[PDB]
Amino acid sequence: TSAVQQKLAALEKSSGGRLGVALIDTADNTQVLYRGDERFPMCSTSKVMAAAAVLKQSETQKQLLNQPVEIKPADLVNYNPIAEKHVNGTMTLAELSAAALQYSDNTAMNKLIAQLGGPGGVTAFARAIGDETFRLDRTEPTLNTAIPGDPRDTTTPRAMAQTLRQLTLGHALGETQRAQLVTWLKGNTTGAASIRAGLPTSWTAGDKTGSGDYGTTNDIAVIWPQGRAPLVLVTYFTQPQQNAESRRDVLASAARIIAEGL
Ligand SMILES: C[C@@H](C(=O)O)N1C(=O)[C@@H]2[C@@H]3CC[C@@H](C3)[C@@H]2C1=O
Ligand SMILES: C[C@@H](C(=O)O)N1C(=O)[C@@H]2[C@@H]3CC[C@@H](C3)[C@@H]2C1=O
Ligand SMILES: C[C@H](C(=O)O)N1C(=O)[C@@H]2[C@@H]3CC[C@@H](C3)[C@@H]2C1=O
Repeated sequence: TSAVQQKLAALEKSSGGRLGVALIDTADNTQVLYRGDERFPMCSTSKVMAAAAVLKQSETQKQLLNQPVEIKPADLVNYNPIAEKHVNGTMTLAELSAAALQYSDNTAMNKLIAQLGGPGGVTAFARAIGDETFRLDRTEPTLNTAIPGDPRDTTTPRAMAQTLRQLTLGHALGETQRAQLVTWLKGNTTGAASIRAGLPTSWTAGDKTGSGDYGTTNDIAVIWPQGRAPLVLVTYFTQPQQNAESRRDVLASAARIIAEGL
């Protein structure tokens, strides 16, 4: 029990929900965990693994990211800010990857999942890079039901922090692919209220947010603090009632606690 864990515990108690945190500091490879081995519903944070899996495929198919995918009216789901522009046309796997990562487009995610052979294709890729915890079971939008105690479409903070580190700072992907993933994450449009809200403004970062039922509010980030080695930080949050409201502020507070303890 560190000072940091006690602060996170205090935040959790006043939040009404359940908080999970995992930090890896690549300066010394030390970790700070809070409910690090408990499962949480990933919601849109799973888009990172799907995008990464497609990047892996592109290592042996040089033109893969230029491959077109048909977007049909029936394909549109519940949040399609990019796909809606291209219905009855096509989008490339690059376009879909960027839409999924940077705008959290749910139709684009479904296309990535299809390209991987279904949710289990995403899980297969996680296993291939050494993540024995991640599981993707469903497509969008039902992967966001986030029912307490449900193991579907979940991971642990420890596992996601490790995987994010290997994808963005390690060798799970080819160099070109790693760089592309980082570029996409740093270009995210959805993250300014979440982990990054709790960080010193001078720092740089990329992230992927997620939200769902049970007021589930998630963020996973790769962070470059001024003057030191990168960090990986995962903050997952979820609440007892199905119609609970989002709490990005809790994620920001978690990140602030983590930042002050560095
Ligand atoms: C018990 C504790 C925990 O996470 O183990 N906890 C919750 O589940 C929610 C509900 C129970 C206490 C508080 C409300 C919030 C919390 O910290
Ligand atoms: C795209 C995704 C996300 O968290 O990134 N997402 C939401 O933002 C919420 C609102 C938009 C669609 C639904 C409600 C739920 C969802 O799937
Ligand atoms: C949102 C924005 C736009 O033009 O309005 N946009 C892009 O920047 C590119 C990349 C990000 C999404 C897609 C690929 C395409 C797009 O629609």
